[PDB]
Amino acid sequence: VFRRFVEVGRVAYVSFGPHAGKLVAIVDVIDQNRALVDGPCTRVRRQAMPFKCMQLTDFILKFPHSARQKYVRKAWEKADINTKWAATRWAKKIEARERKAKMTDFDRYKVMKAKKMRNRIIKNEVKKLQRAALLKAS
Amino acid sequence: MKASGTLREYKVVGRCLPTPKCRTPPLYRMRIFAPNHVVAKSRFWYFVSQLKKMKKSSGEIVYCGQVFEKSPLRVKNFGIWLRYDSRSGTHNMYREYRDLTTAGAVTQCYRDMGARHRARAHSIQIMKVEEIAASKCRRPAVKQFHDSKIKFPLPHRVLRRQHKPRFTTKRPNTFF
Amino acid sequence: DRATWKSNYFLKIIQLLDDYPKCFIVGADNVGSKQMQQIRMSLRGKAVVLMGKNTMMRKAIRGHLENNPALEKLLPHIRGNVGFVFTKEDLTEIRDMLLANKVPAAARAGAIAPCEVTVPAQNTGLGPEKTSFFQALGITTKISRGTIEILSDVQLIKTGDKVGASEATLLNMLNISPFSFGLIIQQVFDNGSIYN
Amino acid sequence: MKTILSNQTVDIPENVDISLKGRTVIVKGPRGTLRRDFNHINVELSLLGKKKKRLRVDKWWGNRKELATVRTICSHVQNMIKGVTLGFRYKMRSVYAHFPINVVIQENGSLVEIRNFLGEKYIRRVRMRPGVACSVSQAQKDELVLEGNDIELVSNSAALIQQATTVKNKDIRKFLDGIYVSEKGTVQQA
RNA sequence: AAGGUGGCCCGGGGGCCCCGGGUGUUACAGCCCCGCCCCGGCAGCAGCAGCUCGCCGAAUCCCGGGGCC
RNA sequence: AACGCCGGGUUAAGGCGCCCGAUGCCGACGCUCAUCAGACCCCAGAAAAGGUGUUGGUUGAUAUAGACAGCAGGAUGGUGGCCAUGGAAGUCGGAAUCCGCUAAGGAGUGUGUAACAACUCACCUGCCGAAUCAACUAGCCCUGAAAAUGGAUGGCGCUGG
RNA sequence: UUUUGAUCCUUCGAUGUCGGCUCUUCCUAUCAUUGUGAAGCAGAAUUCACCAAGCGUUGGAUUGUUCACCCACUAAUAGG
Ligand SMILES: [Mg+2]
Ligand SMILES: [Mg+2]
Ligand SMILES: [Mg+2]
Ligand SMILES: [Mg+2]
Ligand SMILES: [Mg+2]
Ligand SMILES: [Mg+2]
Repeated sequence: VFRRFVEVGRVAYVSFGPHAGKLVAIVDVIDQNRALVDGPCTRVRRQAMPFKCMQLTDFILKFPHSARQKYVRKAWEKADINTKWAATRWAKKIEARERKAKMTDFDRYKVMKAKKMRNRIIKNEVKKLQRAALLKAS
Repeated sequence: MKASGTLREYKVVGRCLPTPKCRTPPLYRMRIFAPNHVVAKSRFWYFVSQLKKMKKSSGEIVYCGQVFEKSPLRVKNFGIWLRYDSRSGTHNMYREYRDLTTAGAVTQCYRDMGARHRARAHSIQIMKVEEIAASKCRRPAVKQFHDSKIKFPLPHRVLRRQHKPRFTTKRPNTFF
Repeated sequence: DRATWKSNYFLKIIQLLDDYPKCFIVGADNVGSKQMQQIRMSLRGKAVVLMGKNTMMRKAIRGHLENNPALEKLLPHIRGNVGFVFTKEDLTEIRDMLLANKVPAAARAGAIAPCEVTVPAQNTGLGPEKTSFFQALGITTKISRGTIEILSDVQLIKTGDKVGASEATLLNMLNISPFSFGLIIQQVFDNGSIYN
Repeated sequence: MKTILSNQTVDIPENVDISLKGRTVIVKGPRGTLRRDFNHINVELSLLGKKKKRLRVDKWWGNRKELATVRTICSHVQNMIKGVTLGFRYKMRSVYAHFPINVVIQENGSLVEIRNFLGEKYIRRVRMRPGVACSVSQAQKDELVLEGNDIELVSNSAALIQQATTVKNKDIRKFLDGIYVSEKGTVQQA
């Protein structure tokens, strides 16, 4: 039950390769397994790129199938995609992933202490709730 | 000739050297697809040898240059004419591929001829390469792509980085 | 070649249609060509008859729509077994002649029935033969001294019924169609004017 | 080659009320229900439109082998509609030369005893499939009538009785005995 | 000129708006080619918009890390 | 590729699922399903001829001014065509093979006929609406392919290899 | 490769050389049986072909004979 379709104008997130972590629009189709791609505002050159590597989102900035890079830059700024991106939850769990790699040892210790406490509180409240449901039953 | 990596296109010209009979022989140009100027010069000599009274020793090569793609970001539909040797017999072809560059296309031809006919690279001679317009394109695999509102999904998505866990709990999904 | 004969059809269709502006869209349904030659022999000089490929008429008429709009109403009319009957001489006499002229051909064991088909009571015209074809159905047939005689009259086929071979055989023997193969009128057309 | 796309629509009438859990289809109406699993086939079955007037069935990136599975579905669904609305009457006449075949029905048209076939002492206790109603017609001497919704089950049970009454070691071109299917039709016409 | 954008006509989906189909040449979307404006003019340049395509260093040098003796 | 006894580095021909050191590359493009599949010089075994299995090619006809199936209806007129002959009246031989309505109708595919009858054929109207048809060629697979202790792509096994 | 021939790599300080008897297992290119297709197959009888080798395939006169020929029963008196 397909929801996202490869349509000229659709935005894709680059999984791996040289241009990792970058957003980019599908300009055109060559064949079954190879497409013309360009992302002017994110510092990615006009180039070929196979569908294998990419994984498409639910945004479709509108432009003609052969439109030269000018009209794309204007349409991109016009829609203001980058901000809606940063609003998406996706990017947030990406930044979390990265902060977790960046995790310092001192922060790691402060975090362990925070966990320890937050979980003792939860344990207390949950046990009172279970006795409460028994009280409700009784 | 092994077609390693991806070909270039080279503009070779050459001639027979002067003689007392004829002081200024005519120049001859070709369009060699080849990885480098060394194998280019060799193949040039083979074709000239097939057509004209001319060897490498009796002559000299005047100029070998690389020739760039003058329109590399436009997409094109190339039309190739062939000449191949079967196990038994020889046969002419006309084949249409859909690529951006002459070199990328010629590569794709080599790989297709290899798949579909087990034709080894040495047997094959390239005789004409013409960029051809969508109107004049005959083959339906090409013809189907000329449509403004092309649309298709990615249905079954085989996983890559299979071994990076090698051992998980959750069975992997492939539907998004 | 077929491409040039079609363009030739376009060469007939444009000259007669531009010069003559008046057609009787009659329908030559299952009529034979020998019967057609007798009707053409009747309307040889005065009338000019036409059939053809439906799309051949579609584009010849779409070409006509730029110059003469009179054939705009013809596009839907060439449907069913339909053909044009161009005519200059007179309209009512050719309409009555075209509706009349039908040669009674053999009865078809298979086509649909518009109305009831009938089988009158009449002798077979043979010696001692197999009575099972008539007595299978339900018709009184007696052996009037050797020769078979029919007692009672019964109507076999009703409105909209497939004509079997057995029920077909007596019409094939008589060679007398209840309704003749023919040419059915659709609409009259006089210089951009429809007649029902 | 890999054909980018094929599809084919079936415009259904308003009487029927289909629904689907993915591939498994369910169809209800007057005569009853009909489920049918397609999990082996791998296609997109979109049920679009108000008044449920049409089914559409996509098939992305198919080769010659995979294109054949579209129209086969279209037809299986259409026959399913016939089975729910109208049903299926399979007629079949008992042909014989000399020895008459004494037929009798057991279990309200579920089972069929067939005696005195070629004067054989063996007797053929043929069992019909579930959801099938055997019945001897009236106003006809040699006439079975098999009624039901599913054409598959009906027709298989027909062939069961047909191949059950088969002449072994004999010239079949001459000995033209046994039951044979004559007229396939429906219970109520349309 | 067209892999046809707005306009026009037909449908099909809603009660002015959305989706298919048909002509057609810029109109509130574009593409293609020739000529003339100091190779039209401006940075930058085999481009850290860290991989659009190469061959090289008397036209090239520096720093760091591991192993063995 | 040629050797005195050793430490370190790098290579050749071969290879990199596990046995068995090495890809646990996010490697690139394609073909193929086998109720006897296939797997690397010398090598330890198989062919001519087929295939509406399938993938490509060539040539020649057909196509939007719109076929080819399909269902139906006609499915035939000069005419018993002349020469042969005995008769070719559509259906040994042999000469014939032009015309008509035309949407199309042969001096005729079969059953059945010395030729008609009866059933039946090429050819076209009705609806139908885009691509269709014929002959060749080479690629993989299959058929063609039978022997004796229980048995061998090196084994295990392998079908997004 | 169950005939026959062509060859000489192995063994001549020795591999016991023809037939019959007895006994096991094995191959299938199916003689018969089981199931089925095709016949110039009406039934009977008889021919051709597919799956299939699990179970059967004799008693005697003459000849050292293997082989050959014959009498008698049989469902069958197939081959290695
Ligand atoms: Mg190894
Ligand atoms: Mg020796
Ligand atoms: Mg010894
Ligand atoms: Mg000894
Ligand atoms: Mg065998
Ligand atoms: Mg018998």
